Amino acid sequence: DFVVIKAVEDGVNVIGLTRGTDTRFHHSEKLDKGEVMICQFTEHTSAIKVRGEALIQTANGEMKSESK
Amino acid sequence: DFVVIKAVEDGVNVIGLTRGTDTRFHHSEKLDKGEVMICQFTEHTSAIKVRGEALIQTANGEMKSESK
Amino acid sequence: DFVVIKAVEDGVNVIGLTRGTDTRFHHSEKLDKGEVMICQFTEHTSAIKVRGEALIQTANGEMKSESK
Amino acid sequence: DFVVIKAVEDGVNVIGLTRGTDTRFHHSEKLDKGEVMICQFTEHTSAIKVRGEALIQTANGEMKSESK
Amino acid sequence: DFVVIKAVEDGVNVIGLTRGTDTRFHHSEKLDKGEVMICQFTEHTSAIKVRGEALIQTANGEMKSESK
Amino acid sequence: DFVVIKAVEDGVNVIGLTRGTDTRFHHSEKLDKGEVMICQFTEHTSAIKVRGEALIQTANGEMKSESK
Amino acid sequence: NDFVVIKAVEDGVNVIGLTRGTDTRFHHSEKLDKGEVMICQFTEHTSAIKVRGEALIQTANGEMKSESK
Amino acid sequence: DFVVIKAVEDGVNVIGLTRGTDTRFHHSEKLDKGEVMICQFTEHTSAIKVRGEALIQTANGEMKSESK
Amino acid sequence: SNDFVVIKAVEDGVNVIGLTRGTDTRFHHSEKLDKGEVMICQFTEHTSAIKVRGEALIQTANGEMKSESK
Amino acid sequence: DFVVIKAVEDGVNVIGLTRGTDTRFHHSEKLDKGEVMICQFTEHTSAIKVRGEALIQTANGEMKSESK
Amino acid sequence: DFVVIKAVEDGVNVIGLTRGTDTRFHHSEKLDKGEVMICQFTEHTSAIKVRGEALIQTANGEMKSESK
Ligand SMILES: N[C@@H](Cc1c[nH]c2ccccc12)C(=O)O
Ligand SMILES: N[C@@H](Cc1c[nH]c2ccccc12)C(=O)O
Ligand SMILES: N[C@@H](Cc1c[nH]c2ccccc12)C(=O)O
Ligand SMILES: N[C@@H](Cc1c[nH]c2ccccc12)C(=O)O
Ligand SMILES: N[C@@H](Cc1c[nH]c2ccccc12)C(=O)O
Ligand SMILES: N[C@@H](Cc1c[nH]c2ccccc12)C(=O)O
Ligand SMILES: N[C@@H](Cc1c[nH]c2ccccc12)C(=O)O
Ligand SMILES: N[C@@H](Cc1c[nH]c2ccccc12)C(=O)O
Ligand SMILES: N[C@@H](Cc1c[nH]c2ccccc12)C(=O)O
Ligand SMILES: N[C@@H](Cc1c[nH]c2ccccc12)C(=O)O
Ligand SMILES: N[C@@H](Cc1c[nH]c2ccccc12)C(=O)O
Repeated sequence: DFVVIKAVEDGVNVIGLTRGTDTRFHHSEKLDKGEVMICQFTEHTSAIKVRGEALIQTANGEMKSESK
Repeated sequence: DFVVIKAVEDGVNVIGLTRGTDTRFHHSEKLDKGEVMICQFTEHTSAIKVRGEALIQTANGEMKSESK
Repeated sequence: DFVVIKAVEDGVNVIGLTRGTDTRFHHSEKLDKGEVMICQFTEHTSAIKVRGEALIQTANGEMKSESK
Repeated sequence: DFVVIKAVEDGVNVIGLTRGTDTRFHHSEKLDKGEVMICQFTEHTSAIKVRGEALIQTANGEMKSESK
Repeated sequence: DFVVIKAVEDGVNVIGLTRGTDTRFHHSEKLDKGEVMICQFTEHTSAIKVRGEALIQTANGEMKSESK
Repeated sequence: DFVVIKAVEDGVNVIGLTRGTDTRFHHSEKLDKGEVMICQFTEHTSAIKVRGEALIQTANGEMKSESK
Repeated sequence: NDFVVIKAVEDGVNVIGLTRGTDTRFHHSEKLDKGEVMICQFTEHTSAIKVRGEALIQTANGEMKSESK
Repeated sequence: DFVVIKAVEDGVNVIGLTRGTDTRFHHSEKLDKGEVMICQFTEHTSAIKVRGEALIQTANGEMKSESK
Repeated sequence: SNDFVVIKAVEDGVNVIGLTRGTDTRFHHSEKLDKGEVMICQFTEHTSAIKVRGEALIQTANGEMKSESK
Repeated sequence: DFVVIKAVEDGVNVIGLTRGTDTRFHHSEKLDKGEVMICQFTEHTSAIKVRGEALIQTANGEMKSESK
Repeated sequence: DFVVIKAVEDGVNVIGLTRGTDTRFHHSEKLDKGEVMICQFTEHTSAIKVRGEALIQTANGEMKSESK
């Protein structure tokens, strides 16, 4: 399973959270206005956090996030 | 199987429950207004609880969380 | 294979019965009004009982549970 | 797979029958009005029986069991 | 795969036939009016026979067994 | 995969043919009017023949046979 | 392993099975009389099926008919 | 996967092609008007060719072949 | 579930070419199809790419396609 | 999965990129007006580049490339 | 799983982020206007980033990227 993320505005952050007993930030990808990121769930990433104004697509539909 | 969760307002709390014989929360991710989280059921998480005002998506359809 | 449970009122319990020759209650997750709980069937949970008023989602459609 | 059972009246019984060369009632889960039970077919259970007024959801469709 | 059976009238027989070289009924399960039986194909049951007035659901459609 | 067979009148025979090098009948299941049979293909049965007036359902739809 | 449904609309329908392997040849012909229905699988021994006679045929790939001769 | 081939006329040829480094026909099944042939791809058959006026069916839909 | 291709030759002179799987890529066989003949073939341990020349009707799980000659 | 590429003009090139740590072209297949190439992702090809004017069909829909 | 990317502007940038504990780009493939790149997630690429104006296709539908 993967998630699609389009940055509608500057400052969007695609954060990865560690898989396992411990849960913490292990990476944050900065997406500029109009950039798109397609990312999977991996051995290392069992959860993903999105901040900023962005369009999101998953196998389970579409979603929106806003800044501030 | 993954769950998508949108924080409609501040105070949304995404909680993970341990897999196996015992059942406790091992993690709580708090989302601010607009932040989106996408998490899987995993080796360590077999049940998930959503607290606060949130939009929720699973393979089984959409659902809304209510705070208080 | 998961079940989604939104509690329509306070005092809602999501009970888990054990897998194996024996069938007994091993845990009860209390849900306050508006709280949503997504949970799986597991090596330890092979059946689930929902007591109280709530909205239920499975791959096999939707169901509602009434309080006493 | 799994079967969803919603007791529409008090005294709805959900019996588990043993898998294997022997066929026996190995457990009886009593359901009262409103309560909902989602249960699987397992190593130990290959056939399920339902007595009482209840709503039933499987993959093959919906079904109803009468009381008396 | 599983078969959903609901007895329309009393004394319905759900007959399991043996998997393997030979073919005899290893079991007969009586369902009373309004009761519902859900049973799988198993290591021991490769054929099932319904005798009496009952409603039948499988993945391949719906069918009715008749009294006399 | 399995076959569903309803006897439209007395004298319906569900015949199983041996899987493997040989091809002979190893069992005939006599179905009376109104009865329903649900059989799989198996390590012992790789071909099934129906004789008499019956309604049949498979994952490929429905089909009827006529007697005499 | 997909199967084939066959109903004989008339008398003298043959359901032939051809051997699986490097050699291809008939190993069995099942006679179906009018109205009879046969449902057969593809097996270790049978990789090809031949239908002779007027019959109705059902596979995962749709419906088909056959005529005598 | 399997092919379904119906001869619309006499002179229909169902040709089997060899799996492996080499590619040549190892069998030619001759079909007369009205006859139907269903055949799989196999350890020995990784391609099939149809000659003659025939009606063909595959998972990718239908197709007619013309003789000459 | 090992995918396959369906190819019907609209006119004569149709070639169904098979390219090799592995480090290298070359034609290891060309099947000539003539007007009206149909060919269904799989990708395999030896065939991972297929090139079609001439005028034909093509069918795959991803839809339909036509090819022209010249 | 696999890709269908239909050359709409002369000078169509279908390029395969290497799978593994290193990413580089390992082949380029020319296509002339009218020709159709059908190709798989493989052990050696994990990325595919299409240059020129062509029609493209994937499991994720159609797409048209242009030349110049 | 694979991603389809058509460039609507010269110098489009398709970036592959490394699979594993560390997340950095191991490759940047350029696409000029009209060119199409079809690529997979691999043992080495667990996340993809698109920079520049382009059409993007995935199993989860369509998405556009904008440059600047
Ligand atoms: N190196 C990361 C790449 C990754 C995938 N999904 C992500 C989500 C957020 C941040 C990084 C990622 C991994 O393989 O796990
Ligand atoms: N470390 C947790 C991360 C996690 C995934 N899904 C979750 C849901 C809620 C809380 C934490 C999580 C895990 O891999 O299991
Ligand atoms: N620790 C429990 C968590 C659980 C999953 N599903 C449930 C249903 C009810 C109660 C608890 C649960 C388990 O892994 O099985
Ligand atoms: N311990 C039983 C619980 C069970 C599952 N499904 C059931 C249906 C009816 C009664 C009991 C059950 C089991 O794992 O098999
Ligand atoms: N012990 C039997 C119980 C059973 C399952 N499905 C059935 C259908 C009919 C009769 C009995 C059964 C079995 O596991 O096979
Ligand atoms: N003993 C038989 C039972 C059976 C299954 N399907 C059938 C069809 C016809 C006759 C018998 C059967 C078997 O396991 O193979
Ligand atoms: N003994 C045969 C039964 C069979 C299956 N499919 C058939 C088609 C035609 C004739 C016989 C059959 C076999 O296993 O192969
Ligand atoms: N022995 C051949 C029979 C066969 C199957 N499919 C075919 C298609 C064409 C010709 C022959 C065949 C094989 O298994 O491969
Ligand atoms: N012997 C070839 C047969 C083949 C299958 N598909 C093809 C496409 C083109 C040419 C030959 C073929 C192979 O197994 O690979
Ligand atoms: N030898 C190459 C053939 C190939 C398959 N798909 C392709 C796409 C483009 C170029 C070449 C190819 C391979 O096995 O991988
Ligand atoms: N060698 C790379 C090729 C690749 C696949 N998908 C990509 C996406 C972007 C950049 C490169 C790639 C790999 O297999 O992973």
